[PDB]
Amino acid sequence: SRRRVVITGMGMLSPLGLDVPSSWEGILAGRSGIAPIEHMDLSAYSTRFGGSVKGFNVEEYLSAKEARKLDLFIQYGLAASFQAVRDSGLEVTDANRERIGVSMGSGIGGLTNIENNCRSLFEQGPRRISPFFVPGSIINMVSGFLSIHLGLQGPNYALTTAQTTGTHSIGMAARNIAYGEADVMVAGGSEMAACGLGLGGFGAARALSTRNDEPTRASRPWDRDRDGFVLSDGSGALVLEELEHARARGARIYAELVGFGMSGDAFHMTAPPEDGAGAARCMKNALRDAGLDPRQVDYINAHGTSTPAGDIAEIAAVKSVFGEHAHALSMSSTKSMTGHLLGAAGAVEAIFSVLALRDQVAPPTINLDNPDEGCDLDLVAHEAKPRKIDVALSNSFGFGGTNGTLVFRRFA
Amino acid sequence: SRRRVVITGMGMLSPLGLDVPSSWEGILAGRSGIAPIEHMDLSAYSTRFGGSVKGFNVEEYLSAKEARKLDLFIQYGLAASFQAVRDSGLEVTDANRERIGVSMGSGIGGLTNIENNCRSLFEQGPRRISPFFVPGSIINMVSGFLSIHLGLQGPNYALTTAQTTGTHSIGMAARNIAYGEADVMVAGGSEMAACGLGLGGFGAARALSTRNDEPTRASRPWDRDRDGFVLSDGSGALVLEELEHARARGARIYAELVGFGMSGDAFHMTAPPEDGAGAARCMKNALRDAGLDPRQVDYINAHGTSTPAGDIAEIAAVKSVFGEHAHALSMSSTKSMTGHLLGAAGAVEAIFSVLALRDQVAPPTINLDNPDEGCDLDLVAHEAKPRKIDVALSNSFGFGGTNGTLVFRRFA
Ligand SMILES: CCOC(=O)[C@@H](F)[C@H](O)c1cc(Cl)ccn1
Repeated sequence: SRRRVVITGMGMLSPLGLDVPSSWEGILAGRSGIAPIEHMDLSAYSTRFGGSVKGFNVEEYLSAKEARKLDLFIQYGLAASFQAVRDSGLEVTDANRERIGVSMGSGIGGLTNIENNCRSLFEQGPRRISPFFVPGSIINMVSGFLSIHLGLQGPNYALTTAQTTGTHSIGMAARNIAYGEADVMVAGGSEMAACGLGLGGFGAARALSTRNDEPTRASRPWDRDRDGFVLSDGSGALVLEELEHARARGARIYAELVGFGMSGDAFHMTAPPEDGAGAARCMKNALRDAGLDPRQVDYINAHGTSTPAGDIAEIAAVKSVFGEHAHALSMSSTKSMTGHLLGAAGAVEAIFSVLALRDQVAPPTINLDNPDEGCDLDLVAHEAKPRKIDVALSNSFGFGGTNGTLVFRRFA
Repeated sequence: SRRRVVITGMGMLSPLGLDVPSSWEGILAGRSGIAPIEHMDLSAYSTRFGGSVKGFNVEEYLSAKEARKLDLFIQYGLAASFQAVRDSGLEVTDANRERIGVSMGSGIGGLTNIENNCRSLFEQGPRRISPFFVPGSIINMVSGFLSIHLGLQGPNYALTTAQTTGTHSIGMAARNIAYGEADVMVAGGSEMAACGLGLGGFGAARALSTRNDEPTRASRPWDRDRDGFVLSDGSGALVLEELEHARARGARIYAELVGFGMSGDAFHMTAPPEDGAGAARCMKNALRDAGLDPRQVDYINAHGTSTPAGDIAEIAAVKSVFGEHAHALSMSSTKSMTGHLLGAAGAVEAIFSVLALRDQVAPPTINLDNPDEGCDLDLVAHEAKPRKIDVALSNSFGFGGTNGTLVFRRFA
């Protein structure tokens, strides 16, 4: 058998806001967080915009001195993590600290830091490399610094599965609790890849929208005029908790995590298969894991990256899995508003899926002006749609054909 | 209910060999793989040596067309994975491909590629970044590329837990099989951090041995004259398989994986606690997980990094866990010979722990001329010790206070 897992705390930095309720308000109003990137000469780049975190004050979380040691992606992950633990109301003690762990991941980790230290290395040689270069850049330092700050002695690890990271981190944290390896996990992801290397890296693959004239219209999942994804920064963290542990201390429960699916496409390094066979296996695995029939799904937070092939693959996957129910569920891409937070995408979209269940509302797919061939599902074009949502799915598909699906359900 | 997990295939690149048997011959003969680094000018660096993989031929594994797109750490990870899968005798079919996954991790990933593309970006501009830069550098692409080439559609992920990566990767892959998420997993890790950024970054922390005039004597775990770790490159991969699945196909079984422990120190970003409290908590979790009396432990493959604090913490941890039995078991650091393969350390060391069981021999800790204050266990100084080994333990500790222990035993 298996223990039940609920969500008792959430935290976020996104292009829409410095916390969950501000981000969520932007989502339900169809606001874009996409803008030209500031304090950075992107003249020579084919993309000059994305989703930046605006007005982040790390000194709400850390001393100036401790913040200087950490890449922005670690600062963001720590901010989301501290918020989520505060939101949960959990009291860490000598009696429970071995039962509380962390799995905060990243797709691309410390690019800003790598970039600044390459400058020093090429210009001045190795003796100007910061002593904190390695520990201040490694992807497991959100889990590390969080565990040290809060005295957490449970399972301590970090996933890196590109654009699937946040979904896998949360799913595998849920397994830790379900199988009795922990009672509480802080799980999610963080990303800050708006450096030359991030915009340049994805730019060289021609994976990014180049709609520089209209940044807010660039992210247009399933729209016939989409031209690639929008690079965004931020973090999501959830407090996952064994149900009886949550009930005993009187925790506020947002929702239950009932299902986790993984699959590999085994198809291509960066492109999904046209028929989304991989995404379909992963969703079927997630529903089987939850003991749910495809008919019980009401809302899907799609990967919905605004790439030609990715968006169409997800429509095919959903038609395949859900058959005669495919039109009855609502599916939206909040990436239409947030852009693509890469490893943090699954973390902020799990929170948006939980909030869809709390507020009984499907967030919009903004910019869906002209649905493409075969994109005839309920994609919640333009505006939020209040509706019955008992069961919400959150999908992530990433480089290497790696797939993740989370299944959340209303808790009462 | 929880299924049993066995090792049916192993694969390796190390500073001692281009496969498992050649590496193991070097381990048993007390041979060093540490030498001045040839692939770059290190005259400006405080450390100019490490454990290089010598004479690696990627055209034994991949087309030159594919190899050119991939960081060395991915090439090393794929080579070890291919060796492991072939060694297993396993045939991938439509009947089993959904039940075979991969978890190959790395501490740092494609640093050589990142540095090279950083050079291009700063000297020439963004239009000179490779289109293959992101898919060819990011840590999950060993798992990705392996799944694409072999058609593995099971769980596809990657851990990044610094120097604990290989141990965590193997442990969590065993849990996937134990809990029924997969029947087969390819798991381990790969590292190639020997570039200016890597040697410079660890050098800036003063974490590396600076014994440039005698590199083979540099890695001297528990020796009074140790001055930090030796940086090394390579890969370890194991095929983990559910017991009845292995039995049904007539697989050769090297050993059974009976125990896995994780724990966080919650102490310091980089330093282990002097008393080894987190490592003690981790080993006790692993021994309880294996249903063992601690007196059953015959051999420990220590982390044994050759740092002042790390080495003494491990003695303290082992004395605390094993009490008087601490004096009866054998513990050695194969890092004395291989140096520190970082995220690949736990993977190659898990293989050495399994071969210690097959061959009934404790590998030596070379260079242990003058054991330090309190390092008075059987540390297998200088020469391999033939001995009874029913149960072998492999430890890893990392940045972020992240701990892993694997427990292996003979299968009859
Ligand atoms: C010192 C920590 O090193 C890392 O983890 C880097 F590889 C980093 O995360 C990264 C950056 C890029 Cl540009 C592509 C893929 N990964």
